[PDB]
Amino acid sequence: MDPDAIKMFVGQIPRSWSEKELKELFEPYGAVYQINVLRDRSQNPPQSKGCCFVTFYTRKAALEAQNALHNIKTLPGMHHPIQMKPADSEKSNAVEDRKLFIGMVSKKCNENDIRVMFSPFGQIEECRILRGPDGLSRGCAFVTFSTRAMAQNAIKAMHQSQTMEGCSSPIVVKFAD
DNA sequence: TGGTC
Ligand SMILES: [Mg+2]
Repeated sequence: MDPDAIKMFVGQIPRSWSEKELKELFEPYGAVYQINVLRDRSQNPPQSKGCCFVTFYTRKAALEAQNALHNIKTLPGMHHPIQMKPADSEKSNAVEDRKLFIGMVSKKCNENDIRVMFSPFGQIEECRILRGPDGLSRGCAFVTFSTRAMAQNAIKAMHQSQTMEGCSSPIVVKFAD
């Protein structure tokens, strides 16, 4: 398979189908490397959970199949069309693993001051000062970078690097809970 | 109030 191939998750497959029927469904869109039905072994006999993974050899074939099938094609006996999307095992750079909690921020700071402070470390895609139900700043912020490496460099360079106005302790910079 | 969506 190509180094950029995508394993795809496919839902709304008839439980009666196996890899044999799925091979006939998918191969017209491109060469298929692997098909695996997700199975339930909780009792005897085991059964299909009604979904599968398909890995095309090429990324282009995976994307064309997804474009052609997802919410388009209804398989026999089904009441809803195929759902098709990249498999969760393909996720690599999750937002939660590149989001920082910034603590001990001056209650005066706004999202723009934080961006100015953390911009040197990479592309910021989200920045929020945290506010309670009264609307008052809670003295902390969330900063999401585009990659985890950016977030880690910000931690090493900024954690306890200074104490802001009105704060009892130096700024805290850590991966968010 | 050292406060994590
Ligand atoms: Mg408090």
